[PDB]
Amino acid sequence: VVALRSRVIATMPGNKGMASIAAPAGEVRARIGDRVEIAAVNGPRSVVVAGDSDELDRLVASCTTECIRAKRLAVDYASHSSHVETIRDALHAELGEDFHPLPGFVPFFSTVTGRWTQPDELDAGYWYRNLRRTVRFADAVRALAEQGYRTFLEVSAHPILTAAIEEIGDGSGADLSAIHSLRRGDGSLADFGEALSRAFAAGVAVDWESVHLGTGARRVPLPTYPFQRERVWLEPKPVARRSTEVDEVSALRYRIEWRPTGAGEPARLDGTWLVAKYAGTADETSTAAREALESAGARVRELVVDARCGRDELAERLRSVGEVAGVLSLLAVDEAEPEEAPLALASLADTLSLVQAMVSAELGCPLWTVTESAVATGPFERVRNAAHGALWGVGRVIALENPAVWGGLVDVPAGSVAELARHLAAVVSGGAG
Amino acid sequence: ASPTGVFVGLIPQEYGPRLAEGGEGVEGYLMTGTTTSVASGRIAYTLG
Amino acid sequence: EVQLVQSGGGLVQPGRSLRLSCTASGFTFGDYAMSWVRQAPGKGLEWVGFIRSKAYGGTTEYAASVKGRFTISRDDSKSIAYLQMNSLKTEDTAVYYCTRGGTLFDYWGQGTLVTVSSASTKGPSVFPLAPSSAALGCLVKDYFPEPVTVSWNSGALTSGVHTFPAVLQSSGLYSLSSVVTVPSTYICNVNHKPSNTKVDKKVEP
Repeated sequence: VVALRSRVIATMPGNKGMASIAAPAGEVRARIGDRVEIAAVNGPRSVVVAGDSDELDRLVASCTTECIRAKRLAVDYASHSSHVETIRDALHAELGEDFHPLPGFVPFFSTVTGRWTQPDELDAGYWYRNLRRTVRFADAVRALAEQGYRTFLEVSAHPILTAAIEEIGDGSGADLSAIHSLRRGDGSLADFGEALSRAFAAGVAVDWESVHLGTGARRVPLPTYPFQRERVWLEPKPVARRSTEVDEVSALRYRIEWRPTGAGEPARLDGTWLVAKYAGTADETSTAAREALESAGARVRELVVDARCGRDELAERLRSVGEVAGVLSLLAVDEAEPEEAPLALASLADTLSLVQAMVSAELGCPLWTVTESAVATGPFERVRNAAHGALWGVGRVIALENPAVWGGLVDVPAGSVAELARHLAAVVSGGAG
Repeated sequence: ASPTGVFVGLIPQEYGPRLAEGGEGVEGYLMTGTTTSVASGRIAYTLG
Repeated sequence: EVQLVQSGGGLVQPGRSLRLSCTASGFTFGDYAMSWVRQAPGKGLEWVGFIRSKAYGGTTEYAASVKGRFTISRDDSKSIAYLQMNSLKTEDTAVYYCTRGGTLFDYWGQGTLVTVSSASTKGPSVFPLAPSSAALGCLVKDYFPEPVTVSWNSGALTSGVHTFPAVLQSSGLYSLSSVVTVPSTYICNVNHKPSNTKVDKKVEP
């Protein structure tokens, strides 16, 4: 069909040609004239035109000033018109002598009718009607959308019509997909694979069990689906007799339930972060905290503070180093209560002196106090030292005096320093609050 | 001590007091009561 | 699995030499005694012959109809059974099978359609069947060989369509008479594949 059609049609050139523009059907159907007619609406903003020479070329020139698809077809010829209708033998029946019309099968889509129809003038006189009537391709694309069709694959070597299939959805509420065909200039399997990819992306069902048969590939362990987890927990109605224990009075006591919070948002720190502590014993706590402190972006500086060494000593030391982005008080780690007095805890005094030294050092950086099971998120053990919570006590007050100087407290388990390395960098720099 | 399967089909439902709060006399047996698990093993235990 | 896959059918004129190969994969070829059972189109099976196992002597027993004409062989190192069909006549148009047992036919293979006809490849002589006053049909007389396929309304009507199995004349040609039954103006397109001659038929009383 195509060979004989093209063969005979090779004589009409010199009289009429073809053009394909993406102008809206309104203006061109208004300004067409002198043996010029629209060969195929391929969208509300796309119309192929079949008109005589010296006016079809001027149609392209007008659309170049309309800043719209304007290409003089080098394959220009006669179709959808009368210059080809006269051949009621070669261009009407000789092309297709044998034909076997198919039944329902998978719904195809004819256009010269504007709807899905499989007549006997498809296998036989479809070209009779093609070189006679228009194509009304847009009407059939609307019918495709009406019959549930949205991804359009352009069987070609360059997008000219999927480009126009996207002006189908530039004014239609059913915005439809139009996988970008191999670009003008693309002719290799690298670009075909890039198309198969965007076909899958757009929604085209790809039988991937066909692309990988000649490859002789193997299946290897890959990560499973990352379920994006909500917190869908149903708290029971009769929890311990639907109350704390035995019934309820009109008054209501509050309680502290440590809720799993964020470890903070890790920001690359700067300046220095002082690991302020004692010097009595060697501390693996320091080596574990610092390994994520200079890796936090700052540098690590020790500040050996002694029991009531002075409300000022730490101040001039902090001024000696210079600007600090915050300090890590590791003086309240693995430290017994002096059995003389719980509130005479060596650390509490040094924490207070350090706080007021930063206040007097005009440094303005948030102080963090690492404590060793001073408190507990959950009763799984016994509070290692009730005196240590004293710091926590005054800690909850320090922020109400100096929000800039007080960062907070970071409780860590008794003995283990892994939690420091795992979280301190994010915790001290955390925007969680 | 004979090979004799017991295949009971039940539904969890809710019988006693919520195990978290336990009970007064039914404290260690509340679990052994509200479990379709032992609703086939209890039978295979009594008969052997 | 055992699979006795065959090969070697085709079209010849009476008095030719044709080869029938039986590829045996799945069993020890040398233990069984392969046999070749003929089934002329649409009648009962007739046993052509069988070669004994190499360990059973290898004596080949043939029919009375094909003694002195056909000879059967076997090879283990190449693991193929042979029906060597020499001096064929019109009777050999048939679906020859290869079973894996002289007295106990087993796998049977698939079915090698061998045809011995004196005809040549010509398209159909599509002759319509006008209704009496009813059903509407159309002949396909004088075509050769089989394949053949006939639709109605070009594969649109499938209910009531009866494509009568083909028929051999004494001239070596074939004749299908495909007929639909529906009260009415219908079309029948016959496509003789070997010659690619698609003829179409419009019928009225």
